[PDB]
Amino acid sequence: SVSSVPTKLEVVAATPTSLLISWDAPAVTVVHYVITYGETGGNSPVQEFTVPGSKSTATISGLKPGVDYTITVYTMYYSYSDLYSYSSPISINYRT
Amino acid sequence: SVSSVPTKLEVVAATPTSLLISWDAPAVTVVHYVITYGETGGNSPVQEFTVPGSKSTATISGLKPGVDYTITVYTMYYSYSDLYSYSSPISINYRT
Amino acid sequence: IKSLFAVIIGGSVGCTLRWLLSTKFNSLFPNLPPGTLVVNLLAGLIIGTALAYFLRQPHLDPFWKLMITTGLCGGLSTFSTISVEVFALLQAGNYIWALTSVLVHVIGSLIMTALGFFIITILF
Amino acid sequence: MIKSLFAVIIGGSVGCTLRWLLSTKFNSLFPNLPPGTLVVNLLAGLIIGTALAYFLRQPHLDPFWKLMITTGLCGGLSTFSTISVEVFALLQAGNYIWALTSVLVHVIGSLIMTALGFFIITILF
Ligand SMILES: CCCCCCCCCCO[C@@H]1O[C@H](CO)[C@@H](O[C@H]2O[C@H](CO)[C@@H](O)[C@H](O)[C@H]2O)[C@H](O)[C@H]1O
Ligand SMILES: CCCCCCCCCCO[C@@H]1O[C@H](CO)[C@@H](O[C@H]2O[C@H](CO)[C@@H](O)[C@H](O)[C@H]2O)[C@H](O)[C@H]1O
Ligand SMILES: CCCCCCCCCCO[C@@H]1O[C@H](CO)[C@@H](O[C@H]2O[C@H](CO)[C@@H](O)[C@H](O)[C@H]2O)[C@H](O)[C@H]1O
Ligand SMILES: [F-]
Ligand SMILES: [F-]
Ligand code: NA
Repeated sequence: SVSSVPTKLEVVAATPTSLLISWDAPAVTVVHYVITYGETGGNSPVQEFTVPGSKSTATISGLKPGVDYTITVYTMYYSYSDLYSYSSPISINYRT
Repeated sequence: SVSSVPTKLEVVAATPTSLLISWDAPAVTVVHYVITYGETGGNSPVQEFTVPGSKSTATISGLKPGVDYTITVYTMYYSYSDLYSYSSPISINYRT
Repeated sequence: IKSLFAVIIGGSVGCTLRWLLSTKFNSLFPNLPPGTLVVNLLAGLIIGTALAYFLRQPHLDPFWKLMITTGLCGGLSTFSTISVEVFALLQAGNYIWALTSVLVHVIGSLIMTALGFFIITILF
Repeated sequence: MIKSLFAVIIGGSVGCTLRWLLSTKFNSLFPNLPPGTLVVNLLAGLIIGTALAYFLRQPHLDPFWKLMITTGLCGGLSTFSTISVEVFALLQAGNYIWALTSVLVHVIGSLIMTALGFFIITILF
């Protein structure tokens, strides 16, 4: 009925070794967002961390200059039917 | 299971034309007590009034001197099964 | 056993209503899901009117009032669903709507109980 | 949505039946805060808390079973209308202290049980 996936995931600001990302919250009670990031085309462990449900931006630090990263965001959310479950991800690529 | 009828109904104080009655509350949520009184002799109309559930005494005024009265007390009470219903009465006689 | 059928028939009707209304409307306003609210306001109203009505009709069969109160109102209303909605809001750091949801449910349900009771007592 | 209806009815009827038995058994024992009605709400709070944690970890569990446990069992077992009428009666009886206390014990108690069920299962897994 209602999507629990965030929309308009984008890099709003960048340095050679960090990215500020933002997204629009979905119309459900999000308890927290899970941000994942890793070097595109594999060959590097994907890392993840959470941000609280109220926040809709996040900083990713400690990246390497001139490298393509795959960045994804999903929610851990409350709905009536499923109680707590995890949304599908929304995903972008970005080269530092 | 639990009696909704008051106990130890008694005249605690009296004048020729009034009675102070008291009773012990039953172990249920009493919303109000209904006091009735009338002349024991013959067919004088029985009168009644309510007292709030928190009170366990009542004054009956405007009686006649030297006349036997029948006095009764019942509850309008909340229980789980019956919601609001009326208890059986407890009853005493007293001569002004 | 006759009493058990009252609880089951009433309860199943109430639970079914709560399911339909909640799955229909809860997603419309996630901070205070209105399906869950409406079922509690509605049960508050129904039991308020039952309170007043059954006082005035002392001889009504215990089967019907068991079906309406423990069954219908009991099935229709919910506390566990409020508890989990509020818990989620608390985990989400949304304290304002956690508190508001509790207050709107409690005060709202009591107002509806009062309204049902007093409409029927003012009607008699 | 007929298989789903049976989940709600089977779960709901079990819950409603439990609430009826527990309430008629124990409510008259302490009329200021009827403990049958409290226990069923604390118990449903606990169950749905554990469901919250458990379902998250088992995303592929049939929607029939979680509909039976949440909307059915917990929904039937718990009650708001019965609290509403108990409190209303206390308010009419001029017993404001226990009217307020009953509301607080039900709300805070149910939330504590939801938290406890959730955290026991998350601390377990
Ligand atoms: C401006 C126009 C309004 C409409 C007119 C209606 C007036 C009479 C009916 C409403 O009465 C209210 O509710 C109770 C009756 O339903 C009354 O309590 C009385 O009756 C109760 C039992 O019915 C007892 O518990 C109480 O002790 C006793 O005071 C109470 O005082 C009064 O507020
Ligand atoms: C009212 C009656 C009492 C009933 C009992 C209710 C129990 C409340 C459970 C709250 O759960 C916690 O809530 C925190 C805040 O809501 C969350 O912190 C999250 O959000 C915070 C800020 O939003 C961050 O600082 C944390 O690091 C982050 O984990 C945390 O995960 C979560 O487990
Ligand atoms: C939390 C917010 C939402 C709340 C919803 C509204 C619920 C309020 C119910 C009020 O009911 C009244 O309670 C009074 C007692 O509290 C009763 O007075 C009775 O008792 C009084 C003293 O206890 C006497 O002064 C009165 O005359 C006597 O009628 C009165 O009859 C009754 O109708
Ligand atoms: F609950
Ligand atoms: F309610
Ligand atoms: Na219920």
